[PDB]
Amino acid sequence: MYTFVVRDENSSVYAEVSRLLLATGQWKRLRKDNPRFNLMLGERNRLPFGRLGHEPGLVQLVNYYRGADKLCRKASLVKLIKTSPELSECTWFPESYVIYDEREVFLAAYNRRREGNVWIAISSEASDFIDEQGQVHVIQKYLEKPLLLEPGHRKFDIRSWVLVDHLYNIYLYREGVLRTSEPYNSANKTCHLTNHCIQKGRYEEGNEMFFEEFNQYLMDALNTTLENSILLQIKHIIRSCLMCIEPAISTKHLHYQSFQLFGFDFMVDEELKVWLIEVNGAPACAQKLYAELCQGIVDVAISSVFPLTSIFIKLHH
Amino acid sequence: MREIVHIQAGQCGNQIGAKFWEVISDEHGIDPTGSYHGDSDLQLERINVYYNEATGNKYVPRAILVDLEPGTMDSVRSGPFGQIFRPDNFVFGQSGAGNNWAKGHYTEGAELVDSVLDVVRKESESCDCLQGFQLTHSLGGGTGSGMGTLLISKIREEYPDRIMNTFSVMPSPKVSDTVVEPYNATLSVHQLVENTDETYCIDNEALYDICFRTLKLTTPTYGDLNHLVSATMSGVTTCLRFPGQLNADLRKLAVNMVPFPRLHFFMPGFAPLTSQYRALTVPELTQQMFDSKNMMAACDPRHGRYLTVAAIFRGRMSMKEVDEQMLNVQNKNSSYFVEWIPNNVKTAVCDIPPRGLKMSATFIGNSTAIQELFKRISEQFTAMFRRKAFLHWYTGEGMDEMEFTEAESNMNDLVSEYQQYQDA
Amino acid sequence: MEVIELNKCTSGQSFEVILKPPSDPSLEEIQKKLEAAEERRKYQEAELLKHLAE
Amino acid sequence: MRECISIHVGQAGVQIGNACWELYCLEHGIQPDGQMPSDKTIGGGDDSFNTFFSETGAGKHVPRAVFVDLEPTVIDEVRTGTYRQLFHPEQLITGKEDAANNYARGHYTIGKEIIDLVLDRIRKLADQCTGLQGFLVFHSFGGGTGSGFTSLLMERLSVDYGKKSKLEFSIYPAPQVSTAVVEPYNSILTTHTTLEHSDCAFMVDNEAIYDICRRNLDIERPTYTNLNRLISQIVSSITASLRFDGALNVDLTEFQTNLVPYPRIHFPLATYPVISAEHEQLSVAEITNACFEPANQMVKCDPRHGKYMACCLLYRGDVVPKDVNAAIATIKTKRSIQFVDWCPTGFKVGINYQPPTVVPGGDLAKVQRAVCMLSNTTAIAEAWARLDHKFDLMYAKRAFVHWYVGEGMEEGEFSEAREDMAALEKDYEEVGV
Ligand SMILES: COc1cc([C@@H]2c3cc4c(cc3[C@@H](Sc3ncccn3)[C@H]3COC(=O)[C@H]23)OCO4)cc(OC)c1OC
Ligand SMILES: Nc1nc2c(ncn2[C@@H]2O[C@H](COP(=O)(O)OP(=O)(O)OP(=O)(O)O)[C@@H](O)[C@H]2O)c(=O)[nH]1
Ligand SMILES: Nc1ncnc2c1ncn2[C@@H]1O[C@H](COP(=O)(O)OP(=O)(O)CP(=O)(O)O)[C@@H](O)[C@H]1O
Ligand SMILES: Nc1nc2c(ncn2[C@@H]2O[C@H](COP(=O)(O)OP(=O)(O)O)[C@@H](O)[C@H]2O)c(=O)[nH]1
Ligand SMILES: [Mg+2]
Ligand SMILES: [Mg+2]
Repeated sequence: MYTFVVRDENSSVYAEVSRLLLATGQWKRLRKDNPRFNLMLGERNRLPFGRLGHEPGLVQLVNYYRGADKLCRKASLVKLIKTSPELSECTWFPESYVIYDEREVFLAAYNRRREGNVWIAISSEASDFIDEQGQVHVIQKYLEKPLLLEPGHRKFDIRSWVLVDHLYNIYLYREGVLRTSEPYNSANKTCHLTNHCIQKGRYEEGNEMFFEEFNQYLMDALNTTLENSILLQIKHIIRSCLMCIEPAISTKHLHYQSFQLFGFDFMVDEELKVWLIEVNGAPACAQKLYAELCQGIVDVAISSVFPLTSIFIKLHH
Repeated sequence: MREIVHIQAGQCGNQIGAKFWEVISDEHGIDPTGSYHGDSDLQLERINVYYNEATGNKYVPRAILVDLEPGTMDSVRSGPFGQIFRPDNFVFGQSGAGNNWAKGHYTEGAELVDSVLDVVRKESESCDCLQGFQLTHSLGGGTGSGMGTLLISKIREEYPDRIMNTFSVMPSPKVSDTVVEPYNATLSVHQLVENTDETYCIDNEALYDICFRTLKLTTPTYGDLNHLVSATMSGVTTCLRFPGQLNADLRKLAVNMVPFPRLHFFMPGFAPLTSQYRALTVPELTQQMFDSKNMMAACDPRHGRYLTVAAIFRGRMSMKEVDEQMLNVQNKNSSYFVEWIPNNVKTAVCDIPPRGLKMSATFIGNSTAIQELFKRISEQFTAMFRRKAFLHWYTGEGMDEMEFTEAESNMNDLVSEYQQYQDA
Repeated sequence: MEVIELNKCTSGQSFEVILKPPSDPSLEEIQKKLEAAEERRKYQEAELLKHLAE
Repeated sequence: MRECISIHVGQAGVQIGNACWELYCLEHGIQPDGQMPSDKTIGGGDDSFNTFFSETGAGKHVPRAVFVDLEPTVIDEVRTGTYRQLFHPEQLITGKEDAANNYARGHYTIGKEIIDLVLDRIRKLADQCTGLQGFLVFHSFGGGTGSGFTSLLMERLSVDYGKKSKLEFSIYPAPQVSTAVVEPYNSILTTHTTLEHSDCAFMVDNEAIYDICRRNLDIERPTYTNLNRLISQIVSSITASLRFDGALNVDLTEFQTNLVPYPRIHFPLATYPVISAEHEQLSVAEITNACFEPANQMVKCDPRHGKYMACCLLYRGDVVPKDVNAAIATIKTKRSIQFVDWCPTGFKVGINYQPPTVVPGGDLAKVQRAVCMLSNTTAIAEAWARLDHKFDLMYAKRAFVHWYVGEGMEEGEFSEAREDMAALEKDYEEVGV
């Protein structure tokens, strides 16, 4: 019998994970703030990592890697890619500048692009909407030439779910999701945002396309496959981002152990080239997928430390 | 601090005290004459705690025997290890106390108490550093109950900075001698709440049950109960009598077991319950020890929450197994341990086992379930008091119903406090 | 890079390797506090002994 | 010369001191009798070893130390132990009653009754000193004597020896390796009262020691001895500089200068090979990298998630500057050693060539070289957090508080102390992120 605690009541994912842990008859939820737990499904904010790994005779596992924020906050991601030798200055991340600072450079660039240049924080004249707003932000090259789902002239984004267990094995869930946009207009402005939120169901149920239909669409309209045209680059980008920060978040020799489920967000342009948009640390899931993914989280991330065809692609050992 | 001073008051008190001196005199290699005859040095390293060294090796239990009737103490002088006791230290009246709290506390006991305190001074003054006192008594009769608590007060007046410790036998209808027992108990619980630092609650009910429905003894005698008692007393006094990691004192125990001044009423448990050629396994000892069927109170710990716990493991075993099993009991049933006292279960190991046993485990709990014991008594008390029954025996000794009323209230309060912390 | 301040000795070496440049009370008072605790202890003892005498 | 008086308060300290001094004697070649065949300067010598050991006409080298506990036992062992002849009666001072794991009892009640006596004995030692650098104080955080008397002594030492420096070697409470239930309280209290009387404190978490003793030395249930021996080694490493020829940390003052940025941020994290005798020799690189393995630390923390403000490397054995530097580079590239923006990122290195000694029959293997790293990471604050949190759990219900109020203390001290710890945690959070 293993004991666990729950400290993010909003996590749909780990709500489900706790439900199945209970449903196995060998796990028992304790009250939050009980120290003597095997597994923590902690909070997204100010998680007390400094307190794991000191319960005598208790192996302790937590569902968040400490330090990954550097990849899951926008400005932090830009700083990370730019100043990492493993990530050059790369070809899969849209040109980016952080401003509150890297103001000048931004302008410099704009100029070089205003000599015959759309950006996002979406406009084309350097104007800012940041100073008349809130926090730190980042000016990013807007992808003006996206690959459009043509029986609708639509925008989309791909979302992939990536699990990192305690051994820093990187697994890609075989099922990703396409969040699909009203047609596109290179002049004006909701469609441009593929966010379901904004979106709210014509072509796709809840403006969501799964991988089978995307594969048939590329096969039938473009004579390629999802794997060849896009998934080789998704797996490359994931491996790069994650193997990059490994020396700084690995719990290999730590007094406690970490796993974590990430949601990578990619855009494809019309040359079938994948670009990293954002890494999300506390992702949701496609509802049809909630069942499968959560079980895999118990299969490869929890019961691997607490013992009781594969839905994951091993990107890492 | 070092030396303990031991006091036996009343029938039950002198019976369990005499057994305790037999048991630990055996453990320490002291024959009935006071001569050491044991192998290990471990037996004599802390013998100063319970024995005063005298003349040719002779060791004398630092014990004071007290009663208002000469019977049980004659019985003691006569029996096994009967003459290990300093003959001066027998202090006894002739009247008796008639299972009457008022008599032991206010009238007959008051005559005898000064001669007791005399012997107490003589022993305390011959000590390098007196830790405090340990008293054995029942709460249901008259001498032990009332005179014992009176002594507790007297001694505290004279040694307010020392530790008061009692093994107090709680009465139960299952094993009763008189109907007034609830009164007597409620009166001394009152005193104990105020004037002891640690009272081990030995409930006759549990000893009965464990004799009947576990040792499977259909007709238990007071000796059957008292062997459970002497086993427990050896157990919980071990780390005070033997060298080791946690050299224990009475104060540190108190400091480590009593989060709040009044809640100082402990539940002892013991494994293996005897009455044994196969030694058990650490896992066994451990789980037996934490089960209710091994508690010497009557309360089920699964009904409340452990505030503090101390376990002692005696014999030759793996400390690795001991730590694993202890953390397994907690981590598994982490619901029954309060979260506002971190790391509240401590464990000690001593190599010397009790007699007859090769491996053994004793356990001391400040658990909120003790409220059950107190509640039981409160009820019994009320029943009678509500109709002012059998009160004449006490009123005719100068007492007033108000005293009783106060006592009841106090015990009721105790229960409340305990509950308060069960919901925290 | 920069290795500086190398002291060599028959029993040791010592040195500094830089990698990147930057960017009371009173006996009295105490005694007092101590004596205040002492007297506080005494008050409670008094209360006790009084209660005990009652 | 520049002598260092060492005071050992409480069981932990006394017992640890025993170990340390034994090692010391083995390391310097002093025999239990006090004789050091090597000393050709009989009855004297301004040599380095004399910073810790004085000398008699008969050629006895005596530890400049004071062992103090409020209970006869333990010190009594010393008094009747293998090295008993080394020490002098007055140096060992015992009381009659412990502090029942209560700071109050030790700091106030029982302390006031012995403080002056101890202080006197120290003076005796100070008078035999021509240039006292200061004091090295070894104690527990959870014990009553170890917390209370220590705190008092500190205050007083800061009064009777003001300009002298005081360094600490403290034992952080770990649930395992025994622990009262109130150690958290006692710990915070003593820290509050000592914070400004100590210039550098080396905290050692028994949890960490235990683990190492279990893992790297395969001991199922480590004993205080097992642990203390390891600890002593580490202490030696830190204390060698003052007992041997060298140029790093040869004065108690240096420690602060090189490790303590602001007065309160004065708790360096220490990391030390720990092998069983059963033979793969390790390399400067290898050992230096371990200095960055979190499992080899005396306090369990994740430095990576925290920033550095100072780092000294103290090697012992066959080690040459080059190898060191090389290693550093490599490590720099591989591991993450982020510093605060206002600190230089260099590593201050020292080497005593005198190779490490082992206690015969001990569990540590004799080794050809070793390193003790000393860093200032904001990460050490984690160990404060843990303590603070436990303290809070108990204090919110006032659990056990009566035991302290009954000894003279006021609930306020608790709060004042806690707040001080709250302040400390912030200071760290600042210098850090
Ligand atoms: C003879 O009775 C015993 C008494 C005790 C108590 C006690 C009770 C507790 C507790 C801890 C302690 C520790 S304190 C300590 N201080 C510094 C370092 C390590 N430890 C003991 C030391 O000396 C004692 O008297 C204490 O956590 C909750 O309840 C323990 C025993 O075994 C476990 C006993 O044997 C059954
Ligand atoms: N590492 C190590 N820790 C010890 C040793 N002795 C005690 N401890 C630890 O010290 C803490 C208790 O402090 P002690 O030094 O034993 O107590 P003390 O200062 O004598 O205080 P009192 O006995 O209450 O007067 C506990 O956390 C134990 O883990 C030791 O020899 N080595
Ligand atoms: N450089 C760029 N070029 C084109 N579109 C971009 C873009 N950066 C962001 N977007 C668009 O912005 C939308 C919102 O995603 P974005 O990453 O900017 O905020 P977000 O945090 O809400 C994503 P999520 O909800 O998945 O975490 C994406 O669906 C994408 O269509
Ligand atoms: N366990 C145990 N309980 C006893 C013994 N003798 C009496 N009792 C219980 O103690 C109470 C009677 O008190 P007793 O000791 O005879 O009276 P006293 O001489 O006036 O103090 C009743 O609750 C009895 O059940 C005994 O030897 N062992
Ligand atoms: Mg009777
Ligand atoms: Mg002690």
